[PDB]
Amino acid sequence: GLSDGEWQQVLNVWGKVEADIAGHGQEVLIRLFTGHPETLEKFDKFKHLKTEAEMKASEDLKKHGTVVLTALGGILKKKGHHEAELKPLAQSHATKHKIPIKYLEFISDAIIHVLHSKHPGDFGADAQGAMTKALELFRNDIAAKYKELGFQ
Ligand code: HEM
Repeated sequence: GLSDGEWQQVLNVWGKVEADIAGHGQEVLIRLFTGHPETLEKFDKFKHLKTEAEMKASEDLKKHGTVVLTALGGILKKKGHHEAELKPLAQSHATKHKIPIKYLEFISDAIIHVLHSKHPGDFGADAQGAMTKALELFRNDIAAKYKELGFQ
């Protein structure tokens, strides 16, 4: 549960991502795959990537980065009212992709890392707080649907 002030910060920060959604999306996925290599194994179409240079050179990875952040952005712009948007993602990730909630924690922190990396000194304490809460909300609502499905 975020305040309107906090949602304001979230969407303000998001304007940064929207100026270059492919570049952010790319770096988030790279941060995830290199921080936590077991995550790479869940992608049959990226599992071939061995090196970060290959990751950096992958237009399909950038493409998927765009799909992911486009989805996340759509969800964030709902300011918490994202049941319709979130339900199919929870379902596909639990039932088809089999993504444990731990990996959603991983990519949450990765987003935080990328924002600091791409905008050093421009991602303030208040901004980090709001973004972090927003990603926790996202994660928590997915976790509820995972529990429903009995998915571990
Ligand atoms: C902010 C978090 C995330 C968002 C918004 C997101 C969104 C999406 C979307 C929109 C798709 C394509 C449609 C679909 O299959 O539902 C997708 C596919 C997929 N996602 Fe996620 N995702 C997130 C996190 C993750 C994480 C953390 C993992 C694994 C570590 C993951 C693994 C996958 C895989 C394996 C696919 C299918 C890829 C393919 O074969 O095309 N996702 N995701």
